[PDB]
Amino acid sequence: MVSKGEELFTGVVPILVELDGDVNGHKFSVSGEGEGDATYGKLTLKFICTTGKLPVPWPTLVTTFVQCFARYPDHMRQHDFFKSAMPEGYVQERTIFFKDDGNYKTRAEVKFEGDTLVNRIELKGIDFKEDGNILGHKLEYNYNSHNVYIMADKQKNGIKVNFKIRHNIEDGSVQLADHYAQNTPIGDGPVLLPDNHYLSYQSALSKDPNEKRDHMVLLEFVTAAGITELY
Repeated sequence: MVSKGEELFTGVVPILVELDGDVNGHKFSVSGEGEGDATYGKLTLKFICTTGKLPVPWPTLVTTFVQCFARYPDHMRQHDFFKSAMPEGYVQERTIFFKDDGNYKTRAEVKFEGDTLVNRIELKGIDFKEDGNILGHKLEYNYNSHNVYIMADKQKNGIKVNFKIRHNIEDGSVQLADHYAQNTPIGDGPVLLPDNHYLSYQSALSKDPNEKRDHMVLLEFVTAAGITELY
């Protein structure tokens, strides 16, 4: 049988992203729009800094900017926490530790508002070096592919996730961003608590040649795997 949560994602869904941020007192806001196609695990989003120049590098916000759009193949349909929490939604909390620099703490509420899937985020960053790789804008505008490891936290009626991003610094080096996350349902209804598995990510960053505001165009694909004889 197809669950309610699953059914909400059977076609293309419009997405709205909202972020209010404050990094070392540098305040900024971002809005994003686009759409998600969970059948293909496909996100197409464009973000605008509505407060002027973004005070951190766009790539450092990629992971923050809707895991309900991951492609869960049929055989893994019992392990899709994210869709099972819909439409009421879930809250994602992360801490992102930038090695030898500051940290971001984020809280994102992911829920439907009518037909639109909303990702509403508050981001707080502290302890950054004002001339470091983040506040000094020394990161390249590119992105690596990654696997992301998901485990149940049954005790907390949710999931925990940990992974590493390795941002490319303009000198050929690496700025590690260690991610730790918890996702919890907003509502009181049952959710699917998964066996251990992972999500496989690829991300491409680009620019709109007709856009004069500070912005990022993101194309991202996300597929679940790690659970698998018929052959």
